[PDB]
Amino acid sequence: SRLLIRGGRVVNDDFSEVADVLVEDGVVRALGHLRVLDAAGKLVLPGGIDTHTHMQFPFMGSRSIDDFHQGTKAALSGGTTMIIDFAIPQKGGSLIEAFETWRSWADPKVCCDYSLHVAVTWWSDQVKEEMKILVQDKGVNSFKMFMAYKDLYMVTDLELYEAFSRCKEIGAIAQVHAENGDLIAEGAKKMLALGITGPEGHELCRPEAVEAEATLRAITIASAVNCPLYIVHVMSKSAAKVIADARRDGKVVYGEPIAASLGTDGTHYWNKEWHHAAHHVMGPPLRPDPSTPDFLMNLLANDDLTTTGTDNCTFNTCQKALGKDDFTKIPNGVNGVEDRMSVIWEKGVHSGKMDENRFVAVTSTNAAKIFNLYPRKGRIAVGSDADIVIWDPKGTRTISAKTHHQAVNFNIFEGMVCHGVPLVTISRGKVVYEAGVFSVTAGDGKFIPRKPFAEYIYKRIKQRDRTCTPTPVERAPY
Amino acid sequence: SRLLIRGGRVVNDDFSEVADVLVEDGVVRALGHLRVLDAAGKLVLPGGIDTHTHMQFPFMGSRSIDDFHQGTKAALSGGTTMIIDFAIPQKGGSLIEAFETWRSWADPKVCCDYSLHVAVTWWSDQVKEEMKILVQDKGVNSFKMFMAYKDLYMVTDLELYEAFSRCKEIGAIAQVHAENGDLIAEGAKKMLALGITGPEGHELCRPEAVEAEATLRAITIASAVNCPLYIVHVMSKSAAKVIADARRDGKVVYGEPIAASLGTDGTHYWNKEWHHAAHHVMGPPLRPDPSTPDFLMNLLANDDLTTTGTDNCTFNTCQKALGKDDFTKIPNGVNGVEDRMSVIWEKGVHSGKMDENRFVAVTSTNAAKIFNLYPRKGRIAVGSDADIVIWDPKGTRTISAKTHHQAVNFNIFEGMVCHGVPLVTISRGKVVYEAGVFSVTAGDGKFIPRKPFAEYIYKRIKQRDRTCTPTPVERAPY
Amino acid sequence: SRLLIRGGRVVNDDFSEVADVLVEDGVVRALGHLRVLDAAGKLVLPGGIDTHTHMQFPFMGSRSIDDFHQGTKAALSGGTTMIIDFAIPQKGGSLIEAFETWRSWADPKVCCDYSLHVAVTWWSDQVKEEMKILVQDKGVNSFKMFMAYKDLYMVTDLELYEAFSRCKEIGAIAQVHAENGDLIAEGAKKMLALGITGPEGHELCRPEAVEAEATLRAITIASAVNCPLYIVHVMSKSAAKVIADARRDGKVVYGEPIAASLGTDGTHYWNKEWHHAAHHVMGPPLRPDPSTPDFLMNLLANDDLTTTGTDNCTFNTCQKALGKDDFTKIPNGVNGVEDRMSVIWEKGVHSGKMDENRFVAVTSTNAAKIFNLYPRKGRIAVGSDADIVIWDPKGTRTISAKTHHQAVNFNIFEGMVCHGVPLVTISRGKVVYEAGVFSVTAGDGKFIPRKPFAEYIYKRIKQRDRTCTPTPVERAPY
Amino acid sequence: SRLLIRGGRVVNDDFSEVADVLVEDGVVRALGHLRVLDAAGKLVLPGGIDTHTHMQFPFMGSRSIDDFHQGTKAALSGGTTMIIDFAIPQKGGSLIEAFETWRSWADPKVCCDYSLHVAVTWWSDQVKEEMKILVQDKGVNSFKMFMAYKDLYMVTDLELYEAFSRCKEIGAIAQVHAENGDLIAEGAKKMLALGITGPEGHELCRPEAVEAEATLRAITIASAVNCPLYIVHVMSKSAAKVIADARRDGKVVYGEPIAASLGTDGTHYWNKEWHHAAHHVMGPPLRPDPSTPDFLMNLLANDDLTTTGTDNCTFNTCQKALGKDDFTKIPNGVNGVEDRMSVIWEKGVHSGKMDENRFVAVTSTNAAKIFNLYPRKGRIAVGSDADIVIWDPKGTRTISAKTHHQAVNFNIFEGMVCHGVPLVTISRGKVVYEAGVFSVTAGDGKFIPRKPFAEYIYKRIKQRDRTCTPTPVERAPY
Ligand SMILES: [Cl-]
Ligand SMILES: [Cl-]
Ligand SMILES: [Cl-]
Ligand SMILES: [Cl-]
Ligand SMILES: [Zn+2]
Ligand SMILES: [Zn+2]
Ligand SMILES: [Zn+2]
Ligand SMILES: [Zn+2]
Ligand SMILES: [Zn+2]
Ligand SMILES: [Zn+2]
Ligand SMILES: [Zn+2]
Ligand SMILES: [Zn+2]
Repeated sequence: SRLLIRGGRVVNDDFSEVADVLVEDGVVRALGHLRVLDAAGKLVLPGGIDTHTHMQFPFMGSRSIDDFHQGTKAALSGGTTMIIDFAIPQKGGSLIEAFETWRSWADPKVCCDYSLHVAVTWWSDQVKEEMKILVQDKGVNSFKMFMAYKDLYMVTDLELYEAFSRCKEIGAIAQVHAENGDLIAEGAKKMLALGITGPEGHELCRPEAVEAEATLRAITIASAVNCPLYIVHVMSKSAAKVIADARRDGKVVYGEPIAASLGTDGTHYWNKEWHHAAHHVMGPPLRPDPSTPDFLMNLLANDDLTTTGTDNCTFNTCQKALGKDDFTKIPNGVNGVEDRMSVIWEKGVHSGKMDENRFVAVTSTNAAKIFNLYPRKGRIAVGSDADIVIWDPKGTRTISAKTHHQAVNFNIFEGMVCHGVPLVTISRGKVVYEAGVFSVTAGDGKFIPRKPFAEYIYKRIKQRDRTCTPTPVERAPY
Repeated sequence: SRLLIRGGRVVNDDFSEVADVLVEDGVVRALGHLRVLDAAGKLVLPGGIDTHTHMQFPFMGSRSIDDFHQGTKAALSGGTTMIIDFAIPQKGGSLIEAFETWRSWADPKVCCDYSLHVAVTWWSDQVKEEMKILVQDKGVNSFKMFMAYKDLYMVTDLELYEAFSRCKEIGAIAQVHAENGDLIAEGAKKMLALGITGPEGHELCRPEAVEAEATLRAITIASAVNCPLYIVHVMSKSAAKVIADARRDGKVVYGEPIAASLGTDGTHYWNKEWHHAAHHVMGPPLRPDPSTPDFLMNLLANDDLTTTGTDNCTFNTCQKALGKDDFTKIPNGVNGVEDRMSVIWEKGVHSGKMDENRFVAVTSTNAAKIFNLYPRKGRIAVGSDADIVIWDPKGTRTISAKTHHQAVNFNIFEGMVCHGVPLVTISRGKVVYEAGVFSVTAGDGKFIPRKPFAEYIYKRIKQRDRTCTPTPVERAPY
Repeated sequence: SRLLIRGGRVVNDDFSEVADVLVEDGVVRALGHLRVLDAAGKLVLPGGIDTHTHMQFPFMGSRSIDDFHQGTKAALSGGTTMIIDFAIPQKGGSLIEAFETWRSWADPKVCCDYSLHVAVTWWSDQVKEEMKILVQDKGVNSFKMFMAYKDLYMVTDLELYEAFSRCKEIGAIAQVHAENGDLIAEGAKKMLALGITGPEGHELCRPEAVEAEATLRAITIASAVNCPLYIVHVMSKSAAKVIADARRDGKVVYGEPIAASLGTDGTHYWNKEWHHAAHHVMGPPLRPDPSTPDFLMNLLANDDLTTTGTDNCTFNTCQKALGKDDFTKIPNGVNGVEDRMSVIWEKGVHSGKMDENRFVAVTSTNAAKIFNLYPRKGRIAVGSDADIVIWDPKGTRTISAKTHHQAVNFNIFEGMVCHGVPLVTISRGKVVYEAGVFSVTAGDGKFIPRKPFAEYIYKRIKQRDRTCTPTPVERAPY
Repeated sequence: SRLLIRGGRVVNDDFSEVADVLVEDGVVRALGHLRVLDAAGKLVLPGGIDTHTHMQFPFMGSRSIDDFHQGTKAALSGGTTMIIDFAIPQKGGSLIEAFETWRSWADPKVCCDYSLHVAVTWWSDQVKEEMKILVQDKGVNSFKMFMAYKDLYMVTDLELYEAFSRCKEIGAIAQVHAENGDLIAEGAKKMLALGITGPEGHELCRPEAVEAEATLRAITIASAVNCPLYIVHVMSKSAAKVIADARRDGKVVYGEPIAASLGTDGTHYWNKEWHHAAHHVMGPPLRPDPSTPDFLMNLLANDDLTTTGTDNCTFNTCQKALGKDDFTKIPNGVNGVEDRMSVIWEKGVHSGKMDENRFVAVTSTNAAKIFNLYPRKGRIAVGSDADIVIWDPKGTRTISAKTHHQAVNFNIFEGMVCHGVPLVTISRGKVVYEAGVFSVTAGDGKFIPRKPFAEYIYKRIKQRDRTCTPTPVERAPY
C-alpha cells in the first residue's frame, strides 16, 4: 500500500538530487530529504516507456510468441513499466474494430500500464471518420501509416497527404514506417531471381537509400500539410541524417531509434548459420555498417533523435524457419522490450555519450511529452504515477536468451555485458520485480487513454497556421 | 569555304593556348602557331551546346513564340551553336510519331546544328519497344520522364523504375523533371482556395522541399536499377545539395542548372506588376532566396553540377495573360537561349568562381561527353566540327528585350551588364553571326544523331553490373 | 512582502499549465489551482537570464554608458531579471583583483540579481592558482579566453590547451571568443591600406571563415583535453554550423547566439550614414547575409544552439565617433539587454519556430543549468527564487531608442514591432517594473555565487575520464 | 629509337579510343588508326605522376632505404614514370642549398623523370628571397609548409600567412601538412605518461579532429590571402570532408590522398605484433575507421579530392625498431611508390567507382595541370613526352614484400590481389620495364623544371584580385 524509497538519488530528465520517494495508492505523494526500500548509492528513475511493441501479432504466417502477459512481464524485468502497442487492421478492415480486438487481447493479460497506436492501413471517408472517434472516445492520439509493405499496408503519397491532414484536424501525431514499398518489392524479385534466398537478401533488397528516400518524402508531405511527424524504428545513418537536418531546418519531426539499431548491426545477416541471420530480420533491416550503433546513439544524446522503442516482435527459431528458402516468407521482428534500458545505459550512458538525465528523457520522458502522458509518466514528482525503477549503474549484467524473461528462444544482444541493472521495478505503486522474482498477476496493468493536441508538438504547429499561411500580393488586374 | 582564325587564344575544357584555327568544309583541319579573321587578344571557344530548349511548343493553351528558326537565330547571336530540344508526345501518343513531327518542324527551320531528347510520358510494352527503335534507328540516347505535371506527363515510381531499366538496357541516359506532382496539385488547390491567384502562388505551392524530395527519389530509383541519371533545370539550393551529395556517395547522376537559376531569382514573383511576375513562371519555379544564383554557380564551378541549359520556352506578355486570374493557367517557361553564355561568363568567370576552361566544359564540353557528341563538338581540335565563337572577355554588353534577337517581348535578365561578348559565331564552318548581322538561311542547321552507351557515363555503370552484383552466402540448409 | 499571481498560465522549460503563484520573502512558496496581480490570459515565465553583458566597461578609449544601475534597470524593463557580466583583467593584471573591482562597481548599483564570468587574458602559474581561488571562495564556475584581440587579450593554442585543462581540474566551464586574432590584425592592415576606413572594413577584414576556423579550433583543443566548452556571441551560419556538427559528433560544446545576431544583420555596415554603420560594430561582426537571423533562430529552436546573451556593450554616437577615420578605433559593442526577450519572442515564438517552453529554456533555463543556477533560477517552482515576468503574447510593442530604458542613444532593433510585452517584472519577490514605471532602488540586486562541476555539463565529462581513457595493447617486446 | 604501340586502346583523362602510338626520340610523334609492341586488348595510359615521395631522407635518426635509384626503379615496375620529391632544409638552413643537395642525390641515380617541391621550414627575409630564385632560376612552383612537427618544421599562423602571400606573388602553389603541431606534442606526452609506448599511441595522440582542424585553418589562411592551396597526404574522412566543402564554397584548394589511405586503414596499429603496427606509422596516421578507403576513393572519383601521391618514405623493420619503447622515436613513413597504380585500379576502377579516364586524371593528368606539366606529361598526344604504360585491366597481381621491387622488407598492401598489371613501362620513349625485367641505367631519368603561374590554378586567382578586392562606401565625413 505504502512505499518509501530511502536514500536514493532521484533522477529526472531535467535534474537529479538525493531525495526520498513516498508512494501511496499508485501515486508519488511526497518528495524530500508500510515497506521501506534501501536505495542508498542507487538511482531512482521513472519507469521506461517503450513506444513501439507488437505483442502476439498475427503478421506473416503466424503470431509472435511474446504476448501481452509475458511481453509485459519481460518489460518489467528490464525496467520498462509501460508499452505502447499497435492496433493493426487489414485493408478494408475497421480501425475501431482492430482497437477493440487489441484491447481484449491486452486488458486481461498486461502486467504493466499500456496504451495503443492505431494503424491507418487504407483510406476512405469511413477511415477518416473512425480516426475522429478513436481520438474523442477511445483515447488515441497517434496513427501509423505505411510506406512499405505493398499490397498489405502500403499507402500512396496522396493517401499520406490525406492521412496527415486528418491527423492535424483531430490533434493526433502521424507515425510513418519510412521505406519505399515499390523498391522493396522489385528488389526482392531481383534477389530471388539471382538465387539469394537467405536473410542477406532481405537487407540487400532494401539498402538504406530506400529508407532515407521515404523518410524525406514523409517529412516533405508532412511539412506541406503542417502535420507533426514521428518516424518509427530508425535503422540507418542516412535516415537519421535526414531527420536531423529536417529538424535543423525547423520541421516538426521526431525520430525513434530502437534497441536493435543502438545495440547491434546488420553484419549478422551474413552469418554462416541460417537461424542466426534470420533472427535479425526486420523492417527496415539492421545495417551492415558497424559504426551505425555509435552514430545513432550520438544523435540520440544530442536530441537529433528523441524517443526510444524496440519494435519487439519476437518469433521462435522454428517460427522464423517459415522462410528458410525464401527471405520474404521470414516473419519480421526482433527482441528488445526487456533489454532496451540496459543496452542504452551501456552503449549511451556508461560510454560517456549522454547524462543519466538524458537517458531518462530518452527512455521515458520524451515519449510522455509526445504522446501526451507528461507529467503523469516519465517523471518522479508529486502527483505522477508511481512507475519507478531502482537502478544500479555500478553493477553489471550479461544478456542471454538462456537467462532473459522473454518468450523468444534467441537474443540479438546475446553475450552483451551491460552496466545498469534494475534491482526493483515498481508498477502502479506496487513492487512487481525484485532480484529475478515477480510480484505481478495478469491484468494488473491498465490501459491509459491519451488526449489530442499534445502541447509539446502542437503549440508550434498551431502558430504556423496563424502566421505561416501566405497572403496574396495586392495588384491591379492586368 | 576556308576560314583562318588568326592570333586568337584557343580555349578548350582542359587547356588553352595561343594558336591559329584552319577551318575547311565545316571541320577544323589544322591547329598551330579564303577569309582571315583577326582574333588577336580574343578567345576562340567551342560553340555552346544548350542541352534544354522547347522551341514552338504547344504546351498549355498555346505554342511558344520562339520557333526553330528564330530560336536558333537567337542562339547563334549569343554564342550557342547547338540546341537539344524535346520531342513530347501526349499520354497514349506514339514516341516515334512525336520524334518525326518534331523533326519536320525543325529540319527546314533550324539555323544551327541540333538533336532531340524524347519524353517518356506514359508506360507500356509499346513505349518499351519504341524506345529501342529511337536509339538504333533515329539516333536518340536520352529520354525525359516527368515526376511533375499530374494527368499530363506524370509517371509513378514503378513506371520510373521501369523507364530507367529500359534506358539502361538500350544504352540511353535517363532525364527527369524532379518535382512531386501529387504535392504540386494539392498545393495549387490550397493557394487558389486561399485566393492567391497571382504568380506568387506558383512558387508558394511548390517550395524547394518538393523539388528536393523528387530529386532524391529519382536518384534512389536510378541507383537501385544502376541507370545513369540526369536532372534537368535544377532551380534550388536544396535540390542541388542532394545531387552534390549523391555524386559524393558515388551515384551516377548529373545536374543541369539553367541560365534562369544562375542569373536571376524568384523574388520577382512578388513584383507589383502582374506581367513582370508572370514572365518568371516556370517548373520548377525560380527561388525567393537571393543567394541561389551564387550557390548554384559555385557548385557548377566545382563540378557538383556539370552541364547548362536554358529551358527556353518563351511566351509573349499577352500569351502569358491566359492565367491572369489563375496561376495554373499561365504558360510556363522563360527566356535564356541567347543570353546563357554571357550570363554565365559574367556571373561565373568574371566573378572569379571558374576558369575560362571550366566555362567551356560547362557550356559545351560536358554536354558533348554526356550525350555522346565528344569530341565532334565541345572541342576545337583536328577533326571536330567547326562550331566556333570568337569571344571578347574585356568588352561589356547589356541584355535588353529591346535589343535581343529572341521573339519574346520580355527578358528576365533585363538590364544585366555582362562581360563576354560574341563578336563572331561560326556554325558548320560558316560565319553566321558578326557584329549584329546574320549570315544564315533557314534549314542550314542539321540534325546530328547520337549513339548509345556514352563511355563518359556508361563505362562505370557496366563495371557495376560485373562487380556490384551481390552473390549468395554459402550455407547449409536449415 | 507577499505576492499572489492569479489566473495566469505558468510556463516552464518542460511544461506549462494554468496555476497560481504564491511568492513570499523572495521565494515561490506555493503553486496550485498582501498584493494580488490579475494574470488571466497572460503568461507567467521565469525571469530572463542574460549570459553576456559588459556594463560600464573601459574597453578601447572609453567606457560603455550603460552602467550596472541603468543597465539592470533596462534589463528589468525588458523581462530580464539576471545578468552575468565579465570581469576583464589586463595582461599581467590579477584575476581576483579584477573580480573584486567589478564587484564594487556592481554591488551598490545593480537592480536585479547578477553573477560574474572571469576572463583569462594571460597565462602563468599565478593565473593557474587564481582560477582555483575564484571557484572555491568567490563562486565562479566560468572563464572566458580570447582567440581574438591580438596584444590585448589573445592567447595561443598552447595557452588555450592549458587554460582548458585548468577549467577541467577545478570544475569550471570554458568560454571562448572564437575569432582568429592573427587574421583580424593582418586583415585590418589590408583594409586601411586599401583606404576602407569605414565600418564596412570591420566586417570585411573578419569574414565568417575566420570566426568558423577559431570555433572549430576551440572545439578541437577542448575535445582533446575533455573540457566542456561554451562559445560566446555566435554571429555566423558557418560558426553555428560547426557547433551543431560538433555536438552531433558528441563534443561537449554549447553555443550562445545573441539578440543582435537573431534580430538584425550586417548589411547595416554598408549604410550611407556613418553613425548607423558604426552603431553595429562588434566582435564578431554582424553578417551581411540577410538569412542569418532565420538560420540562427532555427538551430536555437532545435537546441543546436542552447543559450542566449546580448553582449550588451553600448556606446553613444559621439563615443563611437572615436573611430570616424579608422574602423579599428571604433568602440565595439551593441545594445540588447532590454530587447532580448521581445526580439526572441517575435522572431522565434510568434514565427512558429519554437514553443513558449523552448523560449523559457532559451532565455533562462539552459543558462541556469550550464552555470549551475538551476532550479534556483530559470524555473517557477516551490523553492525557486521569485524572478518572474507576467508576459502578454497577444499585445505588440515597438522598439525605439526614443522609448527604451537603455542609456545608449541608438537601437539596432529600431522600428521593430515585437509581440510579447512584459507587463510586470518581479525581482527577488518584489514588483520592480509595471507598465513603464520602476519600483527599484540601487543595490537591491545581489551577487549570487555559483558552484563548480555543474552536473548538466560535467556528469558526462567525468564518465569520459573513466571509460574513454585509452589503454595499452599487450605485446611482447620486440 | 622508334616505338610503335599497335592495336592498343589509348586512354586519356578526357577520352579513350583505339589508336596506334608512334614514339620517336622520347616524344609521341603520331597517333592514328624499329620495335613494334602488340597492345591488342590492352590499355595505353600516360605514365603515373607520383606527387609525393621522400627518397633517401635523413628524417628522425636515420635515412629511408628506398633511394632515388631503387625508388624510381620500383616506381617504373608499378607504372609510375615520374616522381616529385621534397627538398627539406633544417630550421636556419638555406632553401637553395637543400634544393642543390637533393639534386646531386637524385640526378645520377634517378631512372625516371622527376622534379622537386621545396619546403619552407622557417621564415625570414632570406627565405622570402630564396623562394623567388627557386621559381625564376631553378624551376620550382611549389612550396611545402608544416603545421605539424613542433621544433622541427612547424610554423605559426602568421608565418603561414606570410608564406602563402609569397607563394602568391611569385606564382607558386602552397602545399601544407595539415596537423596541429601543438596538440600532437601535448598528446604524445599524455600517451607516454599513460604508458602507451606502442604504435597505437601514435594514432591516439593525433585523432582526425587534429588533422581536420589544421586543414580548415590552412584553407582559411589561404583564402584570406587568395593563395592556391594543396593539402598533402589526406588521411581522414573529416579532413577530406573539409576540403570537399571548401571547394564547394569556391575556395581554391586541392586534396592529395595517398595510396596508403586508399588501400589500407589504421586498425593495423592495434596488431598484436609490434613490427606490423610500426610499419604503418606515418603523419597523419592511418585511420582506425575501416570505411575510410571507401570514402576517400569516392570523393577522389567525384573530384572532391583530385591528385594522388604515396608519401613513400620506407624504413626497414630494424630501422623502425628505433622507437620500440617510444612511439615518437619510430621513423615515420610507409611504402606506396610501386603499388599506387594497381591499388587505385583495384579499389577505384574495378570497383566501379570511377572510369579508366578518371583513373588517368587521378594518377597523372591532374598532377600535371596543377604543377604546370600539362600537356607535356599526363597525356598521350602529339608533342607530349613518351611516358607510357601498357596496362592489362583483365589480369590480376598479388602485392607482396617478397615479390615487389622496393628496398623495404615490408608492404602495407601485403596479400592484396589487384586487377590492372603494368606489362610494359616506357620512360623517355625507351622501354624500361617489361614482364619483371628492367632495361634502365642510373641517371637515365632527368630533372624537369616547372614554370610559375599554372593556368589551371592561377587564372581564377588572378581574376579575384581584379574583382573581389573590396572598395570603400562613399560617405560624408561625420
Ligand atoms: Cl518468467
Ligand atoms: Cl533578328
Ligand atoms: Cl528610466
Ligand atoms: Cl630489382
Ligand atoms: Zn514498422
Ligand atoms: Zn513496428
Ligand atoms: Zn521540365
Ligand atoms: Zn523543360
Ligand atoms: Zn567577446
Ligand atoms: Zn563580450
Ligand atoms: Zn607530410
Ligand atoms: Zn611527406
